[PDB]
Amino acid sequence: NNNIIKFDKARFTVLTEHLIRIEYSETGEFEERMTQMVQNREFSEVNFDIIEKEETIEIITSTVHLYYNGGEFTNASLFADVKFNFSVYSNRWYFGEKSDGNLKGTTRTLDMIDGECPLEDGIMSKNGFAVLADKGKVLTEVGDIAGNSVSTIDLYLFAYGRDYRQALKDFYQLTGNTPKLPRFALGNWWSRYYDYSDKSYLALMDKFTDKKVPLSVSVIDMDWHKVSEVPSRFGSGWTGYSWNKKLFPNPENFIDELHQRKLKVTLNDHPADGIRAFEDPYPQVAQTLDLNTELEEAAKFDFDNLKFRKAYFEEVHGPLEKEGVDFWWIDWQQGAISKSGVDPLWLLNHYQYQNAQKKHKNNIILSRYAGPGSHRYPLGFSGASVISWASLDFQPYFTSTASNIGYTWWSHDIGGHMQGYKDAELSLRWLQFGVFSPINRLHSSKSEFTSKEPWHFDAVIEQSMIDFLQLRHQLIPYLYSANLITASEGRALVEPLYYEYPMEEEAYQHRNQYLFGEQLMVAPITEKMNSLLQMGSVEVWFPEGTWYDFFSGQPYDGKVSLKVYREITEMPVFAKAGAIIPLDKNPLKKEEIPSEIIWKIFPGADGEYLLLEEDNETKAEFVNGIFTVTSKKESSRKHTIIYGEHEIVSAKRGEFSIDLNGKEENFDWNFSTALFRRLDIAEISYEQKDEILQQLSLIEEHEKQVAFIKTNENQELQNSLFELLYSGK
Amino acid sequence: SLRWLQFGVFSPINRLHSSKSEFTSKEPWHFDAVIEQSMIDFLQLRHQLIPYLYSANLITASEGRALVEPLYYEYPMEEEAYQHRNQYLFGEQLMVAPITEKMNSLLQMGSVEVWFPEGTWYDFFSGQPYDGKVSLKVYREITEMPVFAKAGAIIPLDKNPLKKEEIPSEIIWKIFPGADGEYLLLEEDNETKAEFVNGIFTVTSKKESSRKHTIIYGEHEIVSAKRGEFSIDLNGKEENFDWNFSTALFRRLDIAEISYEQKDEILQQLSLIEEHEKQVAFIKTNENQELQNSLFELLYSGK
Amino acid sequence: IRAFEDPYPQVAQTLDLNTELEEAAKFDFDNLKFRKAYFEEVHGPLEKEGVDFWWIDWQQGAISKSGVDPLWLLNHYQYQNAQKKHKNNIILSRYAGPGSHRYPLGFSGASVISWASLDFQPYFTSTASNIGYTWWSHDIGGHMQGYKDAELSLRWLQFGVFSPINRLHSSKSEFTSKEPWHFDAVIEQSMIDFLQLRHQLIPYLYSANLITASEGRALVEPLYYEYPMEEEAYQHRNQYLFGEQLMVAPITEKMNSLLQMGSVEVWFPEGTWYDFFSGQPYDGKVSLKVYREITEMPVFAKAG
Ligand SMILES: *[C@]1(O[C@@H]2[C@@H](O)[C@@H](O)O[C@H](CO)[C@H]2O)O[C@H](CO)[C@@H](O)[C@H](O[C@H]2O[C@H](CO)[C@@H](O)[C@H](O)[C@H]2O)[C@H]1O
Ligand SMILES: *[C@]1(O[C@@H]2[C@@H](O)[C@@H](O)O[C@H](CO)[C@H]2O)O[C@H](CO)[C@@H](O)[C@H](O[C@H]2O[C@H](CO)[C@@H](O)[C@H](O)[C@H]2O)[C@H]1O
Ligand SMILES: *[C@]1(O[C@@H]2[C@@H](O)[C@@H](O)O[C@H](CO)[C@H]2O)O[C@H](CO)[C@@H](O)[C@H](O[C@H]2O[C@H](CO)[C@@H](O)[C@H](O)[C@H]2O)[C@H]1O
Repeated sequence: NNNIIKFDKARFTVLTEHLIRIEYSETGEFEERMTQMVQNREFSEVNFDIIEKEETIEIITSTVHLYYNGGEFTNASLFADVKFNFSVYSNRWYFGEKSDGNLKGTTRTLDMIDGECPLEDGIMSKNGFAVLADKGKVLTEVGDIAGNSVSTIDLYLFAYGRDYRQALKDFYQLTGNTPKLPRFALGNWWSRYYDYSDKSYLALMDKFTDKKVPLSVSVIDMDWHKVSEVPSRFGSGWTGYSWNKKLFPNPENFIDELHQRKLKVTLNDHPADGIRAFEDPYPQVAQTLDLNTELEEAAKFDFDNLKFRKAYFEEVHGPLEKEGVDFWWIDWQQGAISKSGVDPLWLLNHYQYQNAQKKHKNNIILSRYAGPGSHRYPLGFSGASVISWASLDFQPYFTSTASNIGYTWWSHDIGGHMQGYKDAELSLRWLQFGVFSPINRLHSSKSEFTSKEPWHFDAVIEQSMIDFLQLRHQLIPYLYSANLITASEGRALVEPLYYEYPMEEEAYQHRNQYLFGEQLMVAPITEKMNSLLQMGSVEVWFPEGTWYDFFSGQPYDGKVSLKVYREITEMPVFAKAGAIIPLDKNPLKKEEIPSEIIWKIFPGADGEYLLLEEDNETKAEFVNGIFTVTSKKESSRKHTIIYGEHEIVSAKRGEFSIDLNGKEENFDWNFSTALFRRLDIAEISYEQKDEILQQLSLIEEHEKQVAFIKTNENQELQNSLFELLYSGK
Repeated sequence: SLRWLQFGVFSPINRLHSSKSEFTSKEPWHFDAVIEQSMIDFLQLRHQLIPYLYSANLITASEGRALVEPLYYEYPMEEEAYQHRNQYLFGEQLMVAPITEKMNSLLQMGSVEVWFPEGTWYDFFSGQPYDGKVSLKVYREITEMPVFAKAGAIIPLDKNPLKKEEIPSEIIWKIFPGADGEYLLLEEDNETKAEFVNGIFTVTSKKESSRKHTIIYGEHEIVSAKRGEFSIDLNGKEENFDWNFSTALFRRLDIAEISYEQKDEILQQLSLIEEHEKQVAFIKTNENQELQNSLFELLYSGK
Repeated sequence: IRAFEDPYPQVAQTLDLNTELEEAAKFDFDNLKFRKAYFEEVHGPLEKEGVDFWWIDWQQGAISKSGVDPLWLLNHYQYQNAQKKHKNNIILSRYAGPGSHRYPLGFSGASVISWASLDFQPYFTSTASNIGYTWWSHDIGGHMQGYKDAELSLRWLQFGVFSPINRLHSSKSEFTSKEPWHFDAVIEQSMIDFLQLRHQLIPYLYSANLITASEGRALVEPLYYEYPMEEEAYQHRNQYLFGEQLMVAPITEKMNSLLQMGSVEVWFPEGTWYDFFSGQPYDGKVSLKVYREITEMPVFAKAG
């Protein structure tokens, strides 16, 4: 109440020094209930100043002057000056107007998108302020829609400057934290829009095992249910709740077989045509909803309706869950229309996520983005992207930017969904990105030609895809720990560079570069390789410090912007001196938590990593060359230590300390080996290869080696050779 | 026309000539004020070089050494001495790399790939330094010619090139710091030896004369119109030319027909970034490939 | 006027601001007391130090309580206030809608430095006479961004000299000074020649100025003012009358390097015309492409 100020028909709540709620009420009553967006307005007390006159009020915090001159809210009556100098004259908010600087957020879907699409604003701005309008309905205490707010205007002014992480934390305090994901969500998912039988689906799952590809999730797409068998008088077979008995004669037994293989099972649900008279559950639903069965009255989709929702969860989903379905893929594409004015997609995500908690702890959905606050209902499902280099090139930027509206669990169709064109290299680059994305779900539309099975491709592509898919399971400990940090501390797994480096202009100029947890920096390659080099490339910004390629140990002295080149089988991922990354030593081994962890240490600085698990916390410390591992609880877990290049300790039990000061710090990576490899794969003249190898071996002074490559007629070859020289300086 | 005259001035004979056209006169004042002034400057330079040329002439006649030598006369075992067709030695003290291609309009500069042999080299005109051995693309405005001298080079010049007199009444001794050197000025009726040994410059002649000697050590005139034989210690005198990275960088960016936003960013980043390797990494990202090469020349000279 | 400013103590006293909370005197040109404090206590001391007139450089939008554009409030009240200390005083400010010609001079602002911007500007300038706004001052040579071309700078200055106002200006770049001696000796000498010509034209300009004020005739007229029934008077966008004695066809395209000359298609009305500079004659009526070296500008005068 000390942090609440009324003036004329407005109410101002100073939630933090940098977050002010702004309300208008014609009725003099202001809204206390939660909304679709807002779950909590309880914040600790803060200091601020007021200048209140007859006709005007000014609220003053450490970061903003908010002015209200009375009357209806207009661009003239309600406005704010930030106490920052990030811009020369973009430091003022005017009610109902847009200002420059917004770093954007996300959008509902990538359905039908070939490359870039427009995004909605987020809460982050380079100029230090953003306004988030609450246009949603009020909730009841139990979380049903209650109707219109009595605050007919309800806004949140964010004035955090470039303290982006704190803005996001306080956003999560206002809108509710992201829930914890279950560990199974972080493994590889198999999905394909393909009319598998029980037999061919299990045969494929057993082929994954034979091929050494680990999976956590078995998606079954819409051909699980009747499609062509639906009489046309009912409409299409898009919506379905009845097994196709030719393909799945015993569904519970088939799901039992996936459960024996330690897979979680989800089915595609297209809800929009509801429960029509041909469906297996229709007799029960018709009885519950008092439908006219002799006129074959449909139970039309109506998620505003309590009785419909109950029948949907209990009598439609319920029997399928009893057969063993673990969680729901809500695949909604039929618009934003409802009686209530609430988006049916929001109603589905809110009510289905809540219903999923009844049968499994920390359960998920898979569904499209439903607006600010819908991060409460993971996972995000971006949908039917066009298969193209342009779509891949948009996706890292899309994924990191989404953290700016707190939606940090986007699952993209890895390799793209539909249409587009075949290029095995595009498929491989997309999988590299997916492995370093929130969720790694392989999926494809209905084409005989778009399977994401590694063995679809040639032996080189296949082996690389298998390697990356195994790496995803090696990363599950790191991902799961980051997941618990999202849930408990409001930190995104994927951060734009500018979260960590807000004052570095280069942190705003590398759209596809991101931080992946706290220990890794990713620069995916999203452009087709230069055939003369047989290598793809990306311009990488290296912050201040010593950086190592995560895979090769190639070093880079920051701060620098440097074009980096990789073969199609290799991905630019970097770790700082002192980085500690845990890996599952046994990624193929079915076990709910790893029996063995590899501690991968990057020499040259102190470091620390906290491994959060379901029932433990394990701290790895690297201080003055001493590596120490301690846990809250004891276990039989065996620890492996890799210090730079070399395995130091193999499968050691319990807590321990070891001195690595007397151990080889340097990786093997060396200029001459790397130079020989780049020249050898290049589709260039042998006389050019001979001369470059000879001259770069003979010329001793680094500045003269660089002068020699500066004369090369191949401009991209110059850049590739320059990367090696820079790493070898 | 201007590039051709630059070459002619550093060729065996500088004879302006043209066929029967009302439009092909080689008079400097045929052209605009910029071209005219540059042509006049080069034509005066030719007469400043007559002492050096005449001495080389007597060396051709008496010792069978050409004034103009291919690089491979001096550097027969260096493959790069066979790969710079238009580069040559001009007497024993100067190495010439004429520009013979129309300028890049985006840079407002012409260029030539120069092979610098082992040693420290200076632009004869600007004092811009180059560490050999290296092959390096060099850029010059249309009024400037790539001519280079080694540390220790001594070049005599006529101080009064316009003055009608059968032999110069005044010689400028132009000394390039950083090494010992020597030059023998052969004339019709004299020989004058200039020696630069452990920072001591000595001038002696076979016969005495009223000739007045001027000494330019790098940048600075040390002695003005001094008669007779003499010695002077230059160890306590400023060795360094004025030429500097920042002034040269500003000039190249300023004449360039490129975006002002690119000029602003290059000047700001190259001033801010302290480590030479990171200044080179910054220019390596430039979308203008020839601008990269021009900036790289400045960075290489400023290393 | 924020709390760090030299005039803030006086403004705070006049407007009863809370100085211990560092309350800003926010810009509010709807407010009589704010306007008075702005003219008397903010501008006033600077005028006492010798400032002759105000460059109002407003780019922060059209929002006010009253629904009056703050730019209109600034131009109306500042032009009126400028008359207090000097006779026939001016401002320099952006266009504020029909009638704002009452508050000269016009300030067109932050043009991109390009051939495209120069090529628009003569047309822009003459067309403005159609809403009576006849004193546009453009940044001569362009304001910001864009690209370097000494010939573009020289052609822009040629136009400026035959425009309502010849104000050299440039944004914050070490590389965009409009000083003639920034350029080579040929460009420098031509720029100096054109800048001296502007002062030679001041008698003609000042006389035209009094004709604008007393008879409502623009200095710069589209061709179709004089030749309303000639279709060619609507087909030469950048050609204009400059007072009553001169017709201008600026060159606004980079020269053809094979000719070492720029060009413009000129419509010559009925009559005998002379190049103002060379005396080259032209028999009207004809449309004729004319060529000039970068140092020369197409300006024409009739017999008599
Ligand atoms: C794609 O699906 C179409 C079908 O609509 C139908 O026409 O058969 C086609 C094959 O011959 C098939 O390509 O296009 C539609 C319209 O854009 C999308 O709605 C489909 O995506 C969604 O549904 C799929 C099936 O459940 C699912 O795999 C996707 O993840 C959904 O986004 C798309 O596959
Ligand atoms: C050039 O001379 C021709 C003349 O032959 C004659 O036809 O008049 C022409 C002008 O309308 C003129 O261009 O071509 C010939 C044939 O190739 C050359 O022999 C001339 O060069 C020589 O003679 C010139 C006159 O003495 C002299 O200046 C040159 O140095 C000579 O090589 C050439 O000018
Ligand atoms: C230009 O000014 C920007 C500044 O805003 C700041 O970012 O510094 C830059 C240089 O590093 C500089 O280029 O761009 C802005 C935004 O478009 C304009 O508002 C500026 O023009 C106005 O202000 C100038 C300074 O008073 C003035 O010279 C112009 O006449 C004004 O239009 C522009 O220069």
